[PDB]
Amino acid sequence: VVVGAVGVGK
Amino acid sequence: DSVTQKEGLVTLTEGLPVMLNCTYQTIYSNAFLFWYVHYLNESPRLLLKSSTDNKRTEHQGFHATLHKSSSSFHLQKSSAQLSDSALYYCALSEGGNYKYVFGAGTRLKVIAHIQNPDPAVYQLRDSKSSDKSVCLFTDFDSQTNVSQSKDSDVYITDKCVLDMRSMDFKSNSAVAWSNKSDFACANAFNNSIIPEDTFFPS
Amino acid sequence: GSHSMRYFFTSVSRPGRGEPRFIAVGYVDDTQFVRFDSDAASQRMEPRAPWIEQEGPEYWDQETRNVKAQSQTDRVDLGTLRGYYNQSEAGSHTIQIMYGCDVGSDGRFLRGYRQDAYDGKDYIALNEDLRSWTAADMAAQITKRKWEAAHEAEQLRAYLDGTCVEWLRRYLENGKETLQRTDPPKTHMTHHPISDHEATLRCWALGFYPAEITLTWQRDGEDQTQDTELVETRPAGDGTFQKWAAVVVPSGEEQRYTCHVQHEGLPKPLTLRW
Amino acid sequence: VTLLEQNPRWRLVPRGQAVNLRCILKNSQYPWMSWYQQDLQKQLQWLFTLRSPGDKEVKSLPGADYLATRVTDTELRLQVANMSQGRTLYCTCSARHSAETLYFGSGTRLTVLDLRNVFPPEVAVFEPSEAEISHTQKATLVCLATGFYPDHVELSWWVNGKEVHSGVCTDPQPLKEQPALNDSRYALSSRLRVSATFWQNPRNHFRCQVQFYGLSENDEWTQDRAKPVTQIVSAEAWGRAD
Amino acid sequence: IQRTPKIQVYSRHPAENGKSNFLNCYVSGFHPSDIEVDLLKNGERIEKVEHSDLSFSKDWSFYLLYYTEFTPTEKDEYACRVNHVTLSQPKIVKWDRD
Repeated sequence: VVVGAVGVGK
Repeated sequence: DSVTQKEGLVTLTEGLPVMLNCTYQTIYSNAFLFWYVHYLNESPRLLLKSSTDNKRTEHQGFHATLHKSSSSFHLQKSSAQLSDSALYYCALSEGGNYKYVFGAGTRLKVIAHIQNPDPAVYQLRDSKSSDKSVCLFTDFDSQTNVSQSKDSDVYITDKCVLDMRSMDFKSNSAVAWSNKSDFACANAFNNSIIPEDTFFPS
Repeated sequence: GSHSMRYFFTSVSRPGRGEPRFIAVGYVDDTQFVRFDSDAASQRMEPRAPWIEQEGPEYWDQETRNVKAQSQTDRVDLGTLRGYYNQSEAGSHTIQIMYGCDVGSDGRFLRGYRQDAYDGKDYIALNEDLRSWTAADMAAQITKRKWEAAHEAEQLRAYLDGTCVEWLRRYLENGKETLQRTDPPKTHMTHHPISDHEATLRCWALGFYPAEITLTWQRDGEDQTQDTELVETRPAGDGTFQKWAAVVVPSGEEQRYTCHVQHEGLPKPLTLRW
Repeated sequence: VTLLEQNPRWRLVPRGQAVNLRCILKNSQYPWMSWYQQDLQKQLQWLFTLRSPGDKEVKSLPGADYLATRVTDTELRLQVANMSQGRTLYCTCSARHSAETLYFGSGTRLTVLDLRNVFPPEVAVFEPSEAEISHTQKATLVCLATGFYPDHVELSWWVNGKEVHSGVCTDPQPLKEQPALNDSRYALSSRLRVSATFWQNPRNHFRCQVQFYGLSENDEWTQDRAKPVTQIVSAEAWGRAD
Repeated sequence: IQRTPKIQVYSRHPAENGKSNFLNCYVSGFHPSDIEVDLLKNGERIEKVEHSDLSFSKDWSFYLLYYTEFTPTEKDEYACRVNHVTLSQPKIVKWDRD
């Protein structure tokens, strides 16, 4: 399963 | 469906414990629930959150505990204060979704315990043209309910609660007026539920 | 006999032609099971191994959304590294992200890993402890700063011993019939002379699983680390793998050279020779 | 001065017209931005979430058409077209695209009306009845603001030049002067209660202020009456000993 | 900042004429990712050809497998045509029944 909450940009 | 706050509006005296009902419907494991509070003339801000079963979360004297078993996240406070009066939204993140789903809002209108009731109607004069007039119904306990006027040309407002650090004489009041020459303060507060001993000077 | 899940992410730009291409693939141990391509007609996360197909529409809904999420925080990042690196907006560029989780034989969490790259160059990687980050240059050093702020280190630690390690177990049970098998390499040798005085001994091996395998050419106890030819273990196209090694041998001495195959599905190392 | 900056803060819109809103991100590490609507029933609803520059999508709901665009990482725009129902629109950001605290902008209130019915409020201050002061040792001031449209006004009391906090009783809601029309002009009342000793000091200053939200001078007024533009309307009274 | 593909052409099962089998061409270790590969029969471009989903190794280099079903005769030649930015001209490596 893929990570649940994508976060901050770079 | 989804989030459901069954009680739309909650009315209680200051000092009574507070509880808002919130039920939810997800098919996912990813259950993150929010209470957000939105006062008038403010923006919605966060009150508290959790995703943990049976973990009490507290923040500012309010608390809720998530119970994944009963699809519930009820918001609780020990003692109602005049300052908590607001709109309350409950909302859930289904994890899969990018969006967030909010309820229909629960309005907690905390009203005052009037220690020593003393209802009266007074008449105020206009600071420019003295002829124009208003009627003030004030100093009653919060139990009595305002009525709308029966005449269309007689205007009456709802209850309004006012504070006074001056020995805490917090008290409700409501206003009535007309530009008709026949309106008098004695008959203006019509269709009302005024106490028999409602004060009425000359 | 530990198992692992890996999620491979790659983003390549196409200045002008159109929105960049996003190909994301997932691997449980050494079998591919999920797939997402920004260019395929579905626009939705897809199955590849049969044993994940049993999961319902809810799994395909979340999984499509969360991978479409990663596609987007990466279009943004393609351009953001275009800036950091002072590169022209006419050139195609490659971002590669890889992360995954390790569980032991008994299901425990072992280790988790994240490594990211730009144009095939090491960019940032997640450290040993899962509490710190390592930047490769001062450009990625700025990203390192930002992640240290929004705490991508700890909330990703949560994932690697939580959501991944569970669903890895579920993946190992919904397909234990097919992911737990250990197929042994079917071995045999071939011989083709190149000239009169010279000949080649090539040791083949087909149909093994997993791809970890070792072919070692030993001449009477001696390693031909300076004389042997080995190819990349390659996929057969069916879930098993193939690899061969060859050694240049003098014509008429094919018994002095011996071949050794050491695999998980082989009871004891086979030593095959002419 | 905050984390999200949303413009314009308010807008009167004639029916069928358009209005463009935009939101500015103030901290690049909360890049997940969204638009939500709030209808006249007080219901909250999600509208869009767009992460990358270039994202455009349209959606139609009851009363309004939407066109959204993320211009860059910090500038997001929103077009509302073909309106038939008033709204409040909110901008948001959060650190992760879901399962995080969602942070709200100040909001943009939209009202649907015909420009020719806008009227500024009339403001009048009423001095306390003497019977109250005699009987109760206190003084309740009344402010009545009457005759305005739309219902976007703000009332405040100022004592000796400073806005007051205690003793303020601003009506919860306006009153419909002509409750049978859905286009009546409105009224709002307020209260200010202070001790009898404080009112009986002719050195004390009371001013009742109504901020009105109306048109801008970039619109034109035709009918034979003053231009109902954004303005404050005030009334006042001084202390009166005995 | 650019790496060249490694090409291997082969058959899925041990090769037997008359038996339907599979032709595989595995290109690994190449950068950047856009690469053109065609499987050739007697100099002709095969039309129905599928390829695996693009992935990469731990050195950040890419790897792809293009495959097709085939019936090997003795009078048939099979080949792989690969062109990449790191490759001046299209490179062809053929299949050896070996």
